[PDB]
Amino acid sequence: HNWEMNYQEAAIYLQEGQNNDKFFTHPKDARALAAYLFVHNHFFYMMELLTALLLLLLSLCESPAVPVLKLHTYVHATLELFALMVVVFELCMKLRWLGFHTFVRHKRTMVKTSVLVVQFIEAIVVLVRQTSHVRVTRALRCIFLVDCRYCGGVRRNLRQIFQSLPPFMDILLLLLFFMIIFAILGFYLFSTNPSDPYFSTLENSIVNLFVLLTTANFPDVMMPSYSRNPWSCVFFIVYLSIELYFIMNLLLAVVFDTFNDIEKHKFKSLLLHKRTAIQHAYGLLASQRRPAGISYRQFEGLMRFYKPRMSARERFLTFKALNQSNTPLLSLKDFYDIYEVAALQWKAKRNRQHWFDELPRTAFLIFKGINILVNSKAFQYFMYLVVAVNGVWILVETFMLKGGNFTSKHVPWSYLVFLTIYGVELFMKVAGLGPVEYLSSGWNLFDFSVTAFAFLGLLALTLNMEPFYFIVVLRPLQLLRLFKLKKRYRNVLDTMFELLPRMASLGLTLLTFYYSFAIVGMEFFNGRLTPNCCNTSTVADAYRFINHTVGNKTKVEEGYYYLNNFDNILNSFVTLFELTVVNNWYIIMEGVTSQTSHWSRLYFMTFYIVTMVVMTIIVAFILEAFVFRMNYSRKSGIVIEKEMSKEELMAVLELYREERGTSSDVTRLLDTLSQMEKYQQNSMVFLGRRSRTKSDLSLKMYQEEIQEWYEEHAREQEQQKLR
Amino acid sequence: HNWEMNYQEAAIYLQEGQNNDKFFTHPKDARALAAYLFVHNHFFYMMELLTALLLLLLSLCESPAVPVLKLHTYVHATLELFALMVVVFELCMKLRWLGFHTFVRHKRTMVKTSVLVVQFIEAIVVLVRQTSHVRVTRALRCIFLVDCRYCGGVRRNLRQIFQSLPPFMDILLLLLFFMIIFAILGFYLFSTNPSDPYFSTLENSIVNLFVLLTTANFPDVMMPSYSRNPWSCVFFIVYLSIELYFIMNLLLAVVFDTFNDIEKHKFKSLLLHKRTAIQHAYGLLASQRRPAGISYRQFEGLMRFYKPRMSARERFLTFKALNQSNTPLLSLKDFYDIYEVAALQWKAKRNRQHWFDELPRTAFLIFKGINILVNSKAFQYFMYLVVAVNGVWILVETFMLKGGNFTSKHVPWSYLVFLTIYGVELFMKVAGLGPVEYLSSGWNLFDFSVTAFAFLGLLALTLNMEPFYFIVVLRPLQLLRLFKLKKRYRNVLDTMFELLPRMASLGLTLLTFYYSFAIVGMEFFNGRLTPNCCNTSTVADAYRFINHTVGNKTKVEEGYYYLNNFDNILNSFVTLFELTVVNNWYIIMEGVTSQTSHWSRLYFMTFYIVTMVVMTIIVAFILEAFVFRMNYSRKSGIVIEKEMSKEELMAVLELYREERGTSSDVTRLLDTLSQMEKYQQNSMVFLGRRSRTKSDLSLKMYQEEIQEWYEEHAREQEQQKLR
Ligand SMILES: CCCCCCCC(=O)OC[C@H](COP(=O)(O)O[C@@H]1[C@H](O)[C@H](OP(=O)(O)O)[C@@H](O)[C@H](OP(=O)(O)O)[C@H]1O)OC(=O)CCCCCCC
Ligand SMILES: CCCCCCCC(=O)OC[C@H](COP(=O)(O)O[C@@H]1[C@H](O)[C@H](OP(=O)(O)O)[C@@H](O)[C@H](OP(=O)(O)O)[C@H]1O)OC(=O)CCCCCCC
Ligand SMILES: *[C@@H]1O[C@H](CO)[C@@H](O[C@@H]2O[C@H](CO)[C@@H](O)[C@H](O)[C@H]2NC(C)=O)[C@H](O)[C@H]1NC(C)=O
Ligand SMILES: *[C@@H]1O[C@H](CO)[C@@H](O[C@@H]2O[C@H](CO)[C@@H](O)[C@H](O)[C@H]2NC(C)=O)[C@H](O)[C@H]1NC(C)=O
Ligand SMILES: *[C@@H]1O[C@H](CO)[C@@H](O)[C@H](O)[C@H]1NC(C)=O
Ligand SMILES: *[C@@H]1O[C@H](CO)[C@@H](O)[C@H](O)[C@H]1NC(C)=O
Repeated sequence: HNWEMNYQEAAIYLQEGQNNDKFFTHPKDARALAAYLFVHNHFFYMMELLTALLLLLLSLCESPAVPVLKLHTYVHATLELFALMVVVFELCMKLRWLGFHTFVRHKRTMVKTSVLVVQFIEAIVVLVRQTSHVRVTRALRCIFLVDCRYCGGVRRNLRQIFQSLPPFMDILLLLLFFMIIFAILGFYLFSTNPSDPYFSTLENSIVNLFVLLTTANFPDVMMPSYSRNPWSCVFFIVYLSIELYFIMNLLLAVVFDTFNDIEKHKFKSLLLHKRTAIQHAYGLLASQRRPAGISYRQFEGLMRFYKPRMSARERFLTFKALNQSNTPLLSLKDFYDIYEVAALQWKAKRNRQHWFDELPRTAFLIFKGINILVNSKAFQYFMYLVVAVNGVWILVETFMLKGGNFTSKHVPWSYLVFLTIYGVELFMKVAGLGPVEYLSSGWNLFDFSVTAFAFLGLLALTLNMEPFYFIVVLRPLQLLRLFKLKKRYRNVLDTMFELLPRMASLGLTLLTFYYSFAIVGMEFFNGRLTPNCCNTSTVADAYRFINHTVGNKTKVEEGYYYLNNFDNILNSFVTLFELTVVNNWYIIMEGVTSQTSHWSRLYFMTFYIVTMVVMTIIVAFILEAFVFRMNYSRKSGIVIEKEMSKEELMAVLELYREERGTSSDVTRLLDTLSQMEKYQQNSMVFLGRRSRTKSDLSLKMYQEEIQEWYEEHAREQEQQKLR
Repeated sequence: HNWEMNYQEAAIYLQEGQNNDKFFTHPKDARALAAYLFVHNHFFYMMELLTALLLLLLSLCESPAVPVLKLHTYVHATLELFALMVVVFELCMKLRWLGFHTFVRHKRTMVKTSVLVVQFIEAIVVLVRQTSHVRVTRALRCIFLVDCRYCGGVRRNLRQIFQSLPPFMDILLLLLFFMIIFAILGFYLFSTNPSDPYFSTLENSIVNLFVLLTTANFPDVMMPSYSRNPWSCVFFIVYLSIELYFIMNLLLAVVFDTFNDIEKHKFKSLLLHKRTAIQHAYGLLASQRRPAGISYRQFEGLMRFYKPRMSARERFLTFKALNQSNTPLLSLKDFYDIYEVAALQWKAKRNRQHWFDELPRTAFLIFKGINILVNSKAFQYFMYLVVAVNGVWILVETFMLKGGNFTSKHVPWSYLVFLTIYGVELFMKVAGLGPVEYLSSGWNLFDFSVTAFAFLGLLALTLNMEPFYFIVVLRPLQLLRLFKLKKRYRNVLDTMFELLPRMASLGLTLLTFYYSFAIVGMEFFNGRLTPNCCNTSTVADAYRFINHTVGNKTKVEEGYYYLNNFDNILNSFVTLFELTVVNNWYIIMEGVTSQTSHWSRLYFMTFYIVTMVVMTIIVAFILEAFVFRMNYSRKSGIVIEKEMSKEELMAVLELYREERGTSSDVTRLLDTLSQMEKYQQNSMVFLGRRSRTKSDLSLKMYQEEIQEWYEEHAREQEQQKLR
């Protein structure tokens, strides 16, 4: 009962190194062991995520409501109380695992408890008083989704944005200084003209030069001055040159470069925190004998507690992939690579087909015939020729019918001809190659998806479900097969499906900024923007709704900007998307400040600066990884190839018979005894594979400075171990 | 007469290495020597620049004319003929220096000759027919300003933009594909509504989605669809996410990264071309004796032909700065650094003041008193306190008079008080420190400039020149002294005045693109945009001019976009500046295509793509140098310090007395004999200094990969010298 506890403890060191969890709270007794095992399941993590996500989606039914998803007050009050009681349960369990003095000194959980208390109080107050009072405190509910376990990549990306901020504030102050001094000069220089609303007072000049900084009103702010004297253009050319190009691009460059340094040091601390965890494990399950290493028995002991649900054959394969020195041990120089070998799935190599050992003759020659045709290199060039003729046919047919062919109910017979060609090619390729060897490649999956989508649209249209005619409209997506002919598109699309979870983990951070601004925007600008209001401002042309009664036609004209409300969480989300895309944001701004005070100008200006810093950091960081991996693809997942013999299995099998483990492991090794006998051979070659994570790109980016990190790390450990 | 020709030839090798000129055309005979000396003066270079710049400014008087600078047809025809005859003179002289077979095989001069012939022909045709016909061929006159000698940094920056182009065209084709396929889907999906002009035909959908790619009409193109069904926002969110953010930022990232690689290889070829020039010079004027090096006599021979107008004292100082091994020779390892030592100016070190050896007592104690006060560290903190009180006074005074104080004729007496403080501080600092030691620093130059500017505005206002009141309006530029208190602003402003010629050399390339587009735009869209036209389009609201006659006021309302003409070269320059700043470009586009055909849509789309690639490359390249030199300034011109003794001057003086050179050199060395005797010392310490060029930043950027370049270069030379 000793070595199994060493195995459990060493697997805890590896999980605790993976999840970036501090080594002071490593469990020693059985009480802290059971608490650690109670918290770190996948049930508890999914309970955190479902509770937090239900709370954010509970904001969809509260007091500014989508009118069909509206509940009464006591219903969503008690749902809010129930979800907060689940959060109390989770903080009690983490308080059970960690100590009290470790719990209090961790700042994120303490802020989470204070937000928990305030949300609990106003939930009870809304439950008693029967009416929702203000509810601005909802905007702090992003901390329940950030502080979970699956959203670590969101939490770190927010923290590094707020840590990139002190170089931003300095040059921002340099920006606002020149903006004010050109507002003073502009007020003196252009206010005597009675024919402009722009430079009339001081706040009109300061607001209009802040909007001109975003270039949202550039010709319109210059024209009443440019009509009087044509030398008034010098003011705006000098202003845009100094302020926009030089200073604002200097601002974004400085913020992004401190963001890269902060990420580089965060990745450094993550590698070094993994490395000490491996060193504690090797300290725990070494031999302490005349050889210094790890035997196969202890490595079996790691893999039966770290990464369970794993075959004994796969376990032996990972051991031989870690050996690398051909002695029956593991040194630290070869045990420093657990995380990148224990994460790969092992497959055998079989050269037979999946339709030949089952059927007899005279269809055996058929499936041989289809395999020869589908792997002939003339069938491929023929199919590219079919795609090219299809595209030229579509283009000439749009020049014939003047683009009017995309409105009729009548399916062209040419569409039926090409759909039969891609269909027959789909059956011949999926049968002559095998459906396992068909869904392997991504392009075959794309062609199957598009062609089966077009059969669905064709069948639904002959079923007279006319809203499914847009599938018939999307014909030229079949021309997207033609892009694998060029090399650079293969690089772009492979990198696009490699960097996809990282892009989702950054879009979620941008959605957190939208969520807090949308809740403040709902509770203060709820019922202001109506049709045909704001007629005392300069934006009366845009909030208008005029009927006419010529004939019996009741033709209406309207300016449509009364639809950018803050009535719901959904109308406010599409409004904040219209403010991220920078154009015409001053119209929504000055409509709201026509109805409310001027401090709502302060709202929209703050949202502009926040969304611009966040958007440049997200786009630049993703595209730096994107360009690096394309150029690396022109410098040259990963595939390892190892093998075993039957002589290397005689040592393995009697150990499982002697130690008396489970039964499925033993019978698995009996099955590979049979598979060695059927082919009449001893040495059998296996094949390992795993998909690229973001840490592999981060190792290839910073490759020239990693050994320096490990040397400085070992020196720091010698400072602690000499003391 | 032998060694002087070796000196002349070696100085030609160093000039030919500096100017990036090929070594096949090195002159051998006296004929090619006199031709090389006739071409490479500073008179010939300034003749090239003045001819080309007069030709581009001759386009200001031609047939679309600024109406006050308008000439007749024969006057500017003969000016065009005279300037082209000067260009014929220059090509005849370069044909005199280079061979014929070298002249023909150089592509830039051959294109320059063909443009010379065509411009010569249509100049004669305009001179005969008395009316200007079309004159689109003017747009190729940028090649006369690019192909000169002072505009090498413009020529290289244009060439690398056109060499960055094949990765651009590929992803641009990927952009236009998804734009068309969403135009087909959008035409099907939103055309049945009678209340929108956007998706009505096919060309309206393709044009409006190309404009939506620039985000110039984003809310307005969505709103008539978003009013019908609110789920129509999914189309535009998916379109902007895939097309704008991902693909367009991928486009700009790929173009900028190939631009950096092209610049890296161009800088590599420039260093290696300098290095072979130094190797030819060391081959030419070595000893060929028992020591292998360069004596002082031959190094005097270089400096009397390379870098003339140089003292013999400065010549000896550069030799001792090149020695670095304390033997009377120069090896190649210390002669590889000519260009960075021969470019620095040498000064002595003197600790006396400039107002003490002239005046007697009782004012000697006065100027001592002002020096002690101006260097006291309490006078400085006092002056910062004066600036801070001045700024708080300005802010509170704008809150008092509601910003209305910037309109009155009355000068505030507070302005007179602070102006007397800065004036007295200016005289006390410029007298207590010395005007040579006052104009050294940049901030003192700034404070002198601002304060003397304010005396000029005050004196002109008491002279009742009321248009000089804007100097009184620009009070808060005196608050810009307060920014040297923080470290990061000192870094930003020092880097801004270091990277300034490079920024001018990139703005000139952007002006060449404006020039060619402005000439095509003048000759095809001359008299189209009038007041109150284009009333059949959707932009009738913007080209309008309506009078009213209420009372006797004749108040007018107008839409002002008829002022963005193409009538002149100046109206077209401010119009193209309004198209670089992206906002509201489709209004100018659809006004022009209301008057002309649809191929002018093809004009404005091409100009958008060109100006976007050029603007991102310019901004990103400058800001990469900017951030690198700020972070390098937190890692740690250049200053060298060498000395000589009188014993080291006894060797120098008798060589100039024996060889019998000039007289001013000998008398200069007699003057430093006197300056050594007056202080009663032998060793005297001198001080060298030069300002940072762009090649020093380029050496510090690529520092980790330069020795690899020199090794590969030496291997290439051994491949040629073994054969
Ligand atoms: C406006 C907020 C600006 C925040 C900008 C400052 C952000 C900031 O530096 O974190 C410092 C701490 C939070 O820091 P905190 O997150 O509590 O603690 C860190 C995490 O534990 C991190 O784990 P993961 O990141 O999950 O992997 C760990 O690696 C770090 O250890 P290390 O140092 O050895 O690397 C810890 O220092 O304190 C707060 O920030 C409280 C936040 C309360 C929020 C209040 C308002 C909602
Ligand atoms: C639309 C034009 C696109 C141009 C994009 C291609 C530009 C391009 O690659 O240069 C190739 C040559 C010009 O090349 P060209 O300039 O004539 O010749 C180069 C220069 O002499 C350069 O000196 P500097 O640049 O002054 O320092 C030198 O270093 C290079 O030698 P190296 O290789 O050993 O380094 C030469 O190859 O040919 C043309 O380009 C003719 C241009 C006529 C313009 C016609 C229309 C106005
Ligand atoms: C601008 O809109 C306001 C609505 O807030 C208009 O005020 C109303 O005018 C009508 C008749 O003109 C009156 O019957 C209402 O009582 C007014 N409402 C209020 C709250 O006073 C105003 O007339 C409009 N101004 C225009 C069109 O110039
Ligand atoms: C649109 O503009 C055209 C100008 O091209 C106007 O046509 C002119 O109309 C006036 C009187 O309506 C006639 O005297 C002119 O002879 C017309 N010009 C031409 C060239 O025929 C037209 O009226 C305008 N339409 C509007 C304002 O609805
Ligand atoms: C316009 O007419 C509709 C009915 O056709 C009516 O409901 C609406 O209130 C009218 N809008 C006005 C008068 O502003
Ligand atoms: C408007 O009135 C001015 C005179 O004040 C006149 O010159 C101009 O032509 C008028 N514009 C019209 C009638 O469109």
